[PDB]
Amino acid sequence: AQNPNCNIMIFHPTKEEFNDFDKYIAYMESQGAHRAGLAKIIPPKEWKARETYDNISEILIATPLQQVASGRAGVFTQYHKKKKAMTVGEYRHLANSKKYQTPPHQNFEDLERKYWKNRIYNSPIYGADISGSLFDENTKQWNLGHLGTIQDLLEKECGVVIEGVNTPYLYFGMWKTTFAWHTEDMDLYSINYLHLGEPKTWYVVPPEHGQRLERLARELFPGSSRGCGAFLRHKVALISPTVLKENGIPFNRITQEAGEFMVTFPYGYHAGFNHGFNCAEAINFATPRWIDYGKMASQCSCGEARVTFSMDAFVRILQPERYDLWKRGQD
Ligand SMILES: O=C(O)CNC(=O)C(=O)O
Ligand SMILES: [Mg+2]
Ligand code: NI
Ligand SMILES: [Zn+2]
Repeated sequence: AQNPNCNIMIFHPTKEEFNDFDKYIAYMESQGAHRAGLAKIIPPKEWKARETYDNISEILIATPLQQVASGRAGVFTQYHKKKKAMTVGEYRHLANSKKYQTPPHQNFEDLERKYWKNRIYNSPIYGADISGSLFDENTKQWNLGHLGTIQDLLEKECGVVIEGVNTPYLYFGMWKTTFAWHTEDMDLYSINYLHLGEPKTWYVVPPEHGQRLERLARELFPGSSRGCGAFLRHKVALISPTVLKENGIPFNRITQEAGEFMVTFPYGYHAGFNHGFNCAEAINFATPRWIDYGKMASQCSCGEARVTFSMDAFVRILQPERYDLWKRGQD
């Protein structure tokens, strides 16, 4: 068995190996990358996502979200408070202000300590889930707006044509902006490219151990757990690495820098934070190996999780017994 300790693997494809996306994901899996739940891909030195980032200030963040925490430093939830619209230029200025800027620090490890110690006492503002792309249309390799669609994958594997579309999303982050513990919708893969700015630290639980994290979460968030059998789908709960270690939950951590891709694998729980002003792009995707995960994915039917139009067909076709109850939660 490849990668039996479920360590996060880092890949350095050549320009020739960067041509065929599907083939390279399958190569990474042949080496056991999926066992970690997360992999890093450093693009060949010849590659670029676009020529420059000098002209992105007029992008609009229609609904910036202030991330307000409740709980204790290591075990907290966050809610999102909607703020007034601002441009990327305005947001970048805010991120760099004395109220929100990254503090002085020695290294990534010192910054991680400061995050976990102090996150709950501040409410950073995140520009999330903005439909769009920063890849140049002429970038032919690993362009997140030109991937094969999950609808076409389900049709190729299962023979059924379905409605829906699959497009990327932009994330503009600042110091302490936070992504809560989750897997993807329908336990899909995700791919994330850090276009510019400061790093993003990730934590991940190997897929084979995801139920251990779920059990701890039910213990640590007991009201939430009573309200919904799949409440991590709400994307609001944070658990620190110190707490995970104290409770014997297997996990790994890695920092992604600008110009690097991360891939999350089916049923790989992940969480993390941004180091300072940055812009990432991400999208879900599928492979043939995903289908069995899609069939078994938990669902939130309490009404909180509320998801895209395109998840309907995945539930309908892969989870027909669940469909009626899940759709009630959507309505
Ligand atoms: O970058 C973020 O805020 C969160 N991204 C992801 O969870 C992802 O790419 O799967
Ligand atoms: Mg612009
Ligand atoms: Ni994710
Ligand atoms: Zn729910």
